[PDB]
Amino acid sequence: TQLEQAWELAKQRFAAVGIDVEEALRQLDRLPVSMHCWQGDDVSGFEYPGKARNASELRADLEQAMRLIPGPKRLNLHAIYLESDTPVSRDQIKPEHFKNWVEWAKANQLGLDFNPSCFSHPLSADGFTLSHADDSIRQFWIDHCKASRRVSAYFGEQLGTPSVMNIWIPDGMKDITVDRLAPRQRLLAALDEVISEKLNPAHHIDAVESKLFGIGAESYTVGSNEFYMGYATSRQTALCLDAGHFHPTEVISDKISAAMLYVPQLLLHVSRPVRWDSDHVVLLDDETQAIASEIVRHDLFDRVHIGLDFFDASINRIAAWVIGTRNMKKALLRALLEPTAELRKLEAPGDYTARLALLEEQKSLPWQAVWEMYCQRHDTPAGSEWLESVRAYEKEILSRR
Amino acid sequence: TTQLEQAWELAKQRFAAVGIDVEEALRQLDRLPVSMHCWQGDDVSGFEYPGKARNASELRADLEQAMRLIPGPKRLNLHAIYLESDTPVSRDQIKPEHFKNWVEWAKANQLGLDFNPSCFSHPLSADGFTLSHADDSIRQFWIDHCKASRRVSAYFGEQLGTPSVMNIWIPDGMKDITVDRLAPRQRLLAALDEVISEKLNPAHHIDAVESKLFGIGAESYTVGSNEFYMGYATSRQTALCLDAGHFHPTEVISDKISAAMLYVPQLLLHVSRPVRWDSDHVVLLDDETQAIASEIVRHDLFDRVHIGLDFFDASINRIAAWVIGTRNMKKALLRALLEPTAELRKLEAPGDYTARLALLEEQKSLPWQAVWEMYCQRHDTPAGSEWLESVRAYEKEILSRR
Amino acid sequence: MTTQLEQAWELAKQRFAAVGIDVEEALRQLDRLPVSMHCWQGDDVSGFEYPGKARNASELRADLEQAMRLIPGPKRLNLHAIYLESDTPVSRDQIKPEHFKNWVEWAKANQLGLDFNPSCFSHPLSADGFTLSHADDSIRQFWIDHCKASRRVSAYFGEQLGTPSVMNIWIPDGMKDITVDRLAPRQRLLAALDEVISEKLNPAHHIDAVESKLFGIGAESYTVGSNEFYMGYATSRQTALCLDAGHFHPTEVISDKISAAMLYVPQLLLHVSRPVRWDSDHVVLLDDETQAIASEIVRHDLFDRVHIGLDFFDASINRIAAWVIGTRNMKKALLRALLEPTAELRKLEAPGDYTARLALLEEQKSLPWQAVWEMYCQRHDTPAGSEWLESVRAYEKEILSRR
Amino acid sequence: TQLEQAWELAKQRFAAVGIDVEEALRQLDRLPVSMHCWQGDDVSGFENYPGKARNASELRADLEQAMRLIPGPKRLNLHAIYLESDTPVSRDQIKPEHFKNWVEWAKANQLGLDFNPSCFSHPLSADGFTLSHADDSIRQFWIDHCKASRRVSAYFGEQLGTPSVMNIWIPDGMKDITVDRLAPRQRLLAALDEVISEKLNPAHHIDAVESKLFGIGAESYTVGSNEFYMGYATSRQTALCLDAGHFHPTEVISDKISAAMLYVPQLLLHVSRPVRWDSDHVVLLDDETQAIASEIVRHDLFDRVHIGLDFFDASINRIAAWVIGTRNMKKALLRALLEPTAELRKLEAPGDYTARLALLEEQKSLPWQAVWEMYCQRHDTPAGSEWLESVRAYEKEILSRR
Ligand SMILES: [Zn+2]
Ligand SMILES: [Zn+2]
Ligand SMILES: [Zn+2]
Ligand SMILES: [Zn+2]
Repeated sequence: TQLEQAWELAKQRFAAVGIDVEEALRQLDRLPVSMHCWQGDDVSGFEYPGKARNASELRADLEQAMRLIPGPKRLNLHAIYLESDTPVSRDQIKPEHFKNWVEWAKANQLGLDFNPSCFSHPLSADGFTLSHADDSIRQFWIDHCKASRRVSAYFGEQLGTPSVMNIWIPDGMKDITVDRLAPRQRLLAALDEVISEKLNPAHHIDAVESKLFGIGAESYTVGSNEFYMGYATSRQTALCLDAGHFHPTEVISDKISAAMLYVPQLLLHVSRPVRWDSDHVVLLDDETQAIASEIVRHDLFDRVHIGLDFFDASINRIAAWVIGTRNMKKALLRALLEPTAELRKLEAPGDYTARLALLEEQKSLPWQAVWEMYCQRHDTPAGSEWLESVRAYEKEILSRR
Repeated sequence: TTQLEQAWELAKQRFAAVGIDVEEALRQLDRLPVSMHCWQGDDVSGFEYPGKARNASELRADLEQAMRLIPGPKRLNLHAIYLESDTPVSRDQIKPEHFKNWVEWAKANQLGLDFNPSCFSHPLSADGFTLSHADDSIRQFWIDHCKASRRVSAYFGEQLGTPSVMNIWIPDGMKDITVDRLAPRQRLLAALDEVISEKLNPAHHIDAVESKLFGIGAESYTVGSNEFYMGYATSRQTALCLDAGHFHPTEVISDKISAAMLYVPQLLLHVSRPVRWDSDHVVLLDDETQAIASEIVRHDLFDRVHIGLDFFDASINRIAAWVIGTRNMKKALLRALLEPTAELRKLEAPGDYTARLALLEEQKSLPWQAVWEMYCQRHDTPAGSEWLESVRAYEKEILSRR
Repeated sequence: MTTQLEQAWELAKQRFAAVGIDVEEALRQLDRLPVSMHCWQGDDVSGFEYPGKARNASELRADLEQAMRLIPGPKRLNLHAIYLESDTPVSRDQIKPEHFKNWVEWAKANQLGLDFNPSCFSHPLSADGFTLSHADDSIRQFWIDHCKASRRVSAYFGEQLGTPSVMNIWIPDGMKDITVDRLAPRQRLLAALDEVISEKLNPAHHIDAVESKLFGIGAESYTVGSNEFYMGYATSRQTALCLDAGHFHPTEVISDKISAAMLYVPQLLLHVSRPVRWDSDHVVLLDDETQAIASEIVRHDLFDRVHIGLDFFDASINRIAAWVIGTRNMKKALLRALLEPTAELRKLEAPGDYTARLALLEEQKSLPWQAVWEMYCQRHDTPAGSEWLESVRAYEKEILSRR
Repeated sequence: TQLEQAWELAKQRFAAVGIDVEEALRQLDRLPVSMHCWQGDDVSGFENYPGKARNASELRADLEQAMRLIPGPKRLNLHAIYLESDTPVSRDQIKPEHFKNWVEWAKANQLGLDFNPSCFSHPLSADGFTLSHADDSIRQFWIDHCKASRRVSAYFGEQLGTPSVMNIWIPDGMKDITVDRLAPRQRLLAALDEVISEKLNPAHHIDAVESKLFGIGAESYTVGSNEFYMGYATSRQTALCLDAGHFHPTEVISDKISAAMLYVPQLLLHVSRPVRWDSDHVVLLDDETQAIASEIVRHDLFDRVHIGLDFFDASINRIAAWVIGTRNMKKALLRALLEPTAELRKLEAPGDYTARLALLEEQKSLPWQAVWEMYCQRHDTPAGSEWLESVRAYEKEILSRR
């Protein structure tokens, strides 16, 4: 009844500022968050203690996390997560190698997203993949990405929802670079080849993702913010914006509204960068809230794909997924509880005083009560009690790995 | 019960469940005053968006309007240019008597007062140097102004029963590539020693020094830098002023608090929101404001910290700016007072970083709002946005005629 | 020509020849890279609607000629619409080529190309901090009109001078504080620019460019015309893209963006300036990023698709000096890039010989380029060194002083 | 040769600005650069790029090839893990004997040695805390290791007749949101006081403390912050280590030199090039390297500054890395020595900011290169890029057999 009592007070409070809490919960059910598989086994693939060591364990881990996160979710898979009794050369992956993932997804009412894996491989050892000067190596990655599109399309055909396939490459140089041009020219041509095969948009979407820098490649990144904004606008692919991939102080929240005027869809990777593209777990913080607000304010339900893109191996992995996913949903909920029309109007009239005042007052409205009921409705713990389940799971299962 | 009472009860139970006493949190919140900056009221004009105050009366009226909408203890932070004299007073000769009206009004309004010498917007500050000026007479004038200022400050402490913290900030610096960064710093070091040489009663006055990374037109070099003043406060044992808008991009004063406190006796924390630069925007209930509050409370700094606003936004209603900033700082302090610190510290000490991260994040969805609203109600101030209405009324009635 | 200069020059010639660099070719290539000097630095951006600033067209031209005789090689003048000359006030939206005739004439007599810019600031109708993106249709149309009119002046310049005029579009639009709707103003801006560029003009006479800004004082939380907004704009509409060196995030550098943008937009306008803690608009120095920008232009053989312009404003020192220092530094950075054995460095890089690449790049810094710069100055009847400052001081004494 | 012709021309150009090229060379010889031993073996110690050194002989051999290609005075900065023992030695039990071969070689090569306790890559540093570890036993182990290291350092000074600057750097910090930043800082401060409690001869040994903003896997909080160590160095009077790669984006140590020097007795400058992080890339002849050099020379810091390299690049030839970095620091120093500082200073003092800027910029095209090349010739070292050929040949002959 505590939870129910708080919910009822909240419902009246929000009603007073024109916000319907029941409607906000329904809208929250329209915003899946795509969970990254790679957090479960430290990006190992199948080619703090307790990491998953195979597909079965990764799925068991995912299910434990899923039970503690309310509402819709998707699973974002990397190519290295294929399941084949025999080894498969990247450039020859096929839908059958992801059949188990597909059946599981169906059983769990999940959509699946995908990504070619252009890293941790003999052919990525020089720090170039798709922009590699060597024609054969370059062809090898082009072929891997072409094959991955087909896997992506298969996901969409089987599951009823298009699979967003994100393209990210580590390509770049550690130190002062003489020719930033040639590798970009090669990248441009290669991607063109990559997306040449027309696939059903109902099942598949191509996205491109930039990075400012990587360890061991901090002086130059072939696929920069500008290179990709140019690519996405000119070839009409989705553009992926990564909250941890930009300059210090640089925010993707601002970029949403500018990019949407030129690209058909956006993929938002949320993560927390700390002193660098550190990939820390998403918190309910200023920038995560700004991203959620931009999504909801512009009614981006059908053109935005929300995903987690962090990696922390210093804490329980299941907890990392839980904490991050719940935070992203809490930020979306708060955005949905905003009296946007009222604020836009005040802003349109130059009432900047009221605008700031009311934005700040929203922070002390009882949104927590609404979140707790959302959890209850999805039979998920409303508060810290979820950690107990993770603890129990660690004791029974993970401790034995 | 009223709805406020019902929500409060709920919250009370919810927090008692994590070992937090909501009534006590409210009591502790009263030990943390926030010093309002007088200069936001008249665009730093002094008395030497429409509606700015034009004289002391107006400024005091405006302050009263903001204070009745801000719950709990407050202080007023005054600048030397806010003296009230019938005749002009050279800066180097101000006296306590030039701040009598301020003192009488602070007494009547249950406010402590803080002070600052005004080392800018003056013929003698035109070269961009004051206390570090190469010219002896110019340098002496600022030294003298600062010394006189300390006596005004001690006077406030003597009269109001709480020490006045007198912050020293100068604009000194160079816009472009500088050849000699040393000599201005040597002169600065010597000047301040001179400035703080008259020993005053610590029960009435405290000296503080404040760095700044850069300022428009003094962008390549600042005489009084962070290192300069951390060395100064540590070696001279003055208070150190940390300003949330005065550092490098990504740089945070919350981290600095526990480090500096091991070397300096007291800390003056200036909150403001830097936006793309040392812009001085109104303080929001955001990550860093919360971080600041959390360090204060976590390290039990009640008796060694002095909290004040330091921003200036003349694009919105001035009274609203003070109300928003002050209430935001109090909200952050209250959330820190509601943290189950002991438990978190224990998990952290055990290396349970999973539970520490989880529990920090779960604290964000605990019902601190009901506690805040009760705090406002008990202090006879609006719990929500209704305060805006008071401001608007005041604007129609009084501000619109300025 | 003194014997010392000639001697230093011949030693440098050999030295460079030894790394496969022809110094004479470098100077010829330097003559193909004009630098567009910004007119606004001469009068503090006052327009015609530290002491000694110019107060009108005549004074501005005289000040520019003093700067010009101290800067070697090709130059252009970048004019703002507020620099128009007419006996009586002209509404911004009604400006005409005739209002710029004396500029055109002066440019012909001085062998200068001319560049242009609509002026969307310092005006009653920009007071709200919105111009091309203003929600008010009338205000919006005023600025669109001002922009379409400006294109005509630009085209005229190009028709008259025989070199296309690059016309850069920059607006201050944004919000100081937390913003609710960043989309609407961007939608309006997109539409407004489409209207602005609707009239087709002769590309041999005119080029359109768009310039982003990260943040303006008073407009710090949101900038309508952001980097992404214009990158999408220029790619999609095929206008030139303007990259401003003071305009971005901390540690963010236009040198890296050059090669990315050029794959998508037809031309690039590079505005060089030095940000100091902010878009402070300080004078260009021969420093790491000015050199990085020069190297990118030269390495990629961008002679014909790049337009190099200064864009800073420093009112604390002598103005003529500011233009001289800035322009001379841009040219020196260009010359150093031209003296680089790029093909050899490129080949080492291609081989993964990063050791040799770093080493040689660093050794170039201690090669005698100074002698090459001094010869370029001498051939162009400009001071080789510090002596130009005397010229400046003399002019101050004689002219600026009396202002 | 052309070298000398070029030199003569330069001698004249610089004599015209009041600068004596011969005096510049003599002064350069008064500025040693402390090369970091760890660049040669990837910080492995003896407890992409091929050819790394694998033991003391190899590293010494490698250091020798580098030294022949770098003109002028140099020193070697050693880490405790570079001890030479036939058997394992617990870090807390190192002795002078364990570094005797280093001492002897140093004597022979006319080198001064600097030192550092190694509080990383060890089972007892695995939790990310060392001197600030809450476990008393772990903390003691590190305190003991640092105490023993001081004795090693004093030994070097005693043997070589030049003080060994022993730099204290710890990785201590937390990767994520931290609850208590105070407690580890209190432990660190006490720990350091113990560490430096044995008095040693200042002519043989100097203690230095080094801050860090963040470390990979310790990004949220660093126990030994800039303010922490500025307070420590000022209050305990140790040297302060300023690292060019350890601060916030856009933050520069060049500015800090003149501020810190008013409070601490000596400064250790660690030059390196951060790229997006403390990437420890090779020092370039660039803006900040030049700015640091300029501050040292401008303030005549010969005796109170210790210049060292602190970068680590494993992607290119290691010898080349040392050569480029050391030559680069030296070139920056030379340029600073060729600056007409007095004139500049006098312009600035007069407010002639036009001439100051103008002249600062014209120095960049003055023929300093001919002066650098002659410095190289005078020290029997390659003046230009030929040195690479020497490294190439050593790689061929030597670094290939590894
Ligand atoms: Zn991502
Ligand atoms: Zn302050
Ligand atoms: Zn520009
Ligand atoms: Zn260091």
